[PDB]
Amino acid sequence: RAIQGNDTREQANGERWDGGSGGITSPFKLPDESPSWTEWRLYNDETNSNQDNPLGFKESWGFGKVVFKRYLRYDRTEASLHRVLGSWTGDSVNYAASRFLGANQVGCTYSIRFRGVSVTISGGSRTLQHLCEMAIRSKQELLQLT
Amino acid sequence: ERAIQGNDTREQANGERWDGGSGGITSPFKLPDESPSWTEWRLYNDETNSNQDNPLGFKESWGFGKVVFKRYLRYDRTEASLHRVLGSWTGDSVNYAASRFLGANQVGCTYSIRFRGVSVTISGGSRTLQHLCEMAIRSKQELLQLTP
RNA sequence: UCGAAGUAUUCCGCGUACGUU
RNA sequence: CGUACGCGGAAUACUUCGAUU
Repeated sequence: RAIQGNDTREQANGERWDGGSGGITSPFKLPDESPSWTEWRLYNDETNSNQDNPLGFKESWGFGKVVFKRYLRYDRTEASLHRVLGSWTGDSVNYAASRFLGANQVGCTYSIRFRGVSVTISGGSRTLQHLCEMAIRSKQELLQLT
Repeated sequence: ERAIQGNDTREQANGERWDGGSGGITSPFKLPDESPSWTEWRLYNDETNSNQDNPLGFKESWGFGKVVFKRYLRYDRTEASLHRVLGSWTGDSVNYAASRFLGANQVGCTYSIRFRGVSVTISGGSRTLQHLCEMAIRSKQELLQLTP
């Protein structure tokens, strides 16, 4: 009850809005770099503002009703790819997940949105091992498709 | 419209899983449904008594707005059985079916597949369908090419 | 991009009931 | 596996509103 409580998802939602550390444990190893409204609006320079070359991608990790979110900037380059692929890993997710799972199994989700295409991997807490190994390949592909 | 009963076309698309069909409703899938019966499913869970290994098949769906199609195909993780299930739908079969329920105003399109208690879903506006396909067809490949 | 409200869907988890039409 | 609801979430599409003078 304490775990999975609304008192913890609120902190997981607010965890996004910190520099390199928020009061609780997070699955991500990189900071959120979400753009301000103005920096996004000014993202109507020479193109449409959402379809072809966006400023980044949005990814989410959920363990039950405990959801973490991140916006990372992806310059469509191999160097920037290697940078965003390390936003999370098997150990970071399980470590975080161990802090909100146990007892009765719940629903876990990883979601990623890029170029108007959303990809979501969903399964039970006991399949978290298989979700991660699939979330990494799905993510790697979504970011290398043209 | 859709028309004129907007929900009746959704009603036929769900029945397409069972009938031919039937009908005349164009489907995005090229393979018939292979859903096991209740008994056949009760007994398949008795050889290697378990809950997610081995599975008799997988479940996949295509949604164009509220017009949803669904298939359950048998899959034994052999190369011969992988090439077939990969033929469940091609890029043209989905675009062909998509052209039948999509207009000018963009709607929500989805592809889903559940295998070994793992569900993968590809969602986006109907204007990115061509992109959902390339991303969905191979996302279907990796899900069926893994091990416990 | 952030937040909130609504509408139409999709998906996962848990629980209940009914099943070779 | 199929069907119907219940609960808790996630994702997408569309609409509206708000966002350092």
